[PDB]
Amino acid sequence: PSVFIFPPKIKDVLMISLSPMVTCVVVDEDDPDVQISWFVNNVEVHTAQTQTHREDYLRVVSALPIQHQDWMSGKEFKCKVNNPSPIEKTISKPRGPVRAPQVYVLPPPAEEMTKKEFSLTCMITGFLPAEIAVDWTSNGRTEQNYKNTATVLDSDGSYFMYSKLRVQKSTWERGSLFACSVVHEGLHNHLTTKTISRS
Amino acid sequence: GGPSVFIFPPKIKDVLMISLSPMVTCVVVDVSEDDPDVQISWFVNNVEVHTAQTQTHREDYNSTLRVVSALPIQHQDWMSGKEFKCKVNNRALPSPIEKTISKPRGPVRAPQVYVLPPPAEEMTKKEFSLTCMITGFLPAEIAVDWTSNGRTEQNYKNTATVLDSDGSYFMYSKLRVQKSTWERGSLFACSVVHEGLHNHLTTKTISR
Ligand SMILES: *[C@@H]1O[C@H](CO[C@H]2O[C@@H](C)[C@@H](O)[C@@H](O)[C@@H]2O)[C@@H](O[C@@H]2O[C@H](CO)[C@@H](O[C@@H]3O[C@H](CO[C@H]4O[C@H](CO)[C@@H](O)[C@H](O)[C@@H]4O[C@@H]4O[C@H](CO)[C@@H](O[C@@H]5O[C@H](CO)[C@H](O)[C@H](O)[C@H]5O)[C@H](O)[C@H]4NC(C)=O)[C@@H](O)[C@H](O[C@H]4O[C@H](CO)[C@@H](O)[C@H](O)[C@@H]4O)[C@@H]3O)[C@H](O)[C@H]2NC(C)=O)[C@H](O)[C@H]1NC(C)=O
Repeated sequence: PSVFIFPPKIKDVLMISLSPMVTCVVVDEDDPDVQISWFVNNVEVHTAQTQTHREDYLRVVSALPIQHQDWMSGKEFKCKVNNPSPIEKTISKPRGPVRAPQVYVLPPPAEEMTKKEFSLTCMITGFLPAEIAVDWTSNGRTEQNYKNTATVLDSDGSYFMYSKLRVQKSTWERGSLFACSVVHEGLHNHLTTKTISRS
Repeated sequence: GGPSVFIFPPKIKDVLMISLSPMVTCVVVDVSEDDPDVQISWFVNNVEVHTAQTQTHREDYNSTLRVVSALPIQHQDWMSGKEFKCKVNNRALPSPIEKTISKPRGPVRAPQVYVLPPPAEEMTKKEFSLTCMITGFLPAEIAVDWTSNGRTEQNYKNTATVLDSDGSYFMYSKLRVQKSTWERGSLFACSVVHEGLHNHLTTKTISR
């Protein structure tokens, strides 16, 4: 077989209310006896959840809940898998500079406020490292009809991205406050928002 | 461990703008110094064509040769879904390697394009960002660039395209503008080339 190790979501590690996880997905019915051991800076940990997946097209999935600060301070996380000789797989957050994002919600054209539904754009600029989470709300309630671009390497070595939220011309005209909510390690309490409305 | 072959499409800009020269390219990598003679043959809907420019390059990173064959093509032979095949011959190969490419069959839909002024809150800076917002297009291939007074600008960055919830694609391009340029009233244009657009082109301008 061959294994792939994935990082926690950056929003989960920066938000103490959330549950970050390191995930080990191992590729390759014959035998379903495969043990997955886990290590943080080479000390074995026994708290992972593993559930099995027989694929018809196997892959087993083991998720290690992690301490937020272990990821942030750069520890690695390793998964050793068993079922030849066993496969190792490591992962960590590398060290480097931090620059806070600048966040801007852009007013939409008028010709768009005409349509039954139109897009609000949030522009996020000047940040390092590139990992970032961007989502939206409406009157403080979680909103989901948005899409983010991938981050792009800008000329000064920082990153930028945009987020686009779809809105109902009816919800806008009733005075709903829309906000772009951005989570990044360079921000106060790891979060910042920008608001726009009809108003 | 012997030669391998990659085929590449024309730039979308070069097939959509009749004045430019699109090409289909076949690249052979890991050609040995001991067997440098590579014959590439080219077929358009399985009829052989003989006009490809084929040259060899020495690749110093790892002591290999690279053979690049660029077939110039008709803009409409790409747009109408003709198949372009390269066939590569070399004495290190048991039998020829063949690669085929074509413009895939699928939907067409023009992008909505808006250029947006800088954020109110960026106007305390030495430089500002203009945003070209490009929405609702199929297929995903697109070219986007900028100009100031017809000079091409180079200080812009495009995001990759993103699959939207309706199945179309969107993208943004951000241009950096010096405060003084913006203030003296220079005209900034976002130009977008897509097969959906009447005359394959739209250009949106902004200033003030
Ligand atoms: C010996 O060394 C060779 C040097 O390699 C470099 O590799 C790095 C690791 C560094 O060490 C660097 O210093 C080295 O110089 C090495 O050759 C490479 O080997 C690879 C094969 O193992 C091969 O990988 C494939 O690349 C495909 C993409 O290729 C393009 O993108 C790269 C940049 O990412 C670029 O470097 C290449 O030259 C290709 O660039 C494109 O070229 C086309 C054709 O010219 C351009 O299109 C034309 O453009 C003109 C004008 O310029 C007109 O527009 C015309 O009409 C067009 O036709 C195009 O613009 C250009 N793109 C870019 C971005 O520049 C991948 O597609 C491919 O992956 C596919 O397939 C694999 C497997 O089949 C799958 O795994 C993938 O999922 C995917 O489906 C794969 O990655 C490299 O391209 C090749 N590089 C070069 C320079 O030749 C060699 O292997 C080494 N050998 C040994 C034994 O070690």
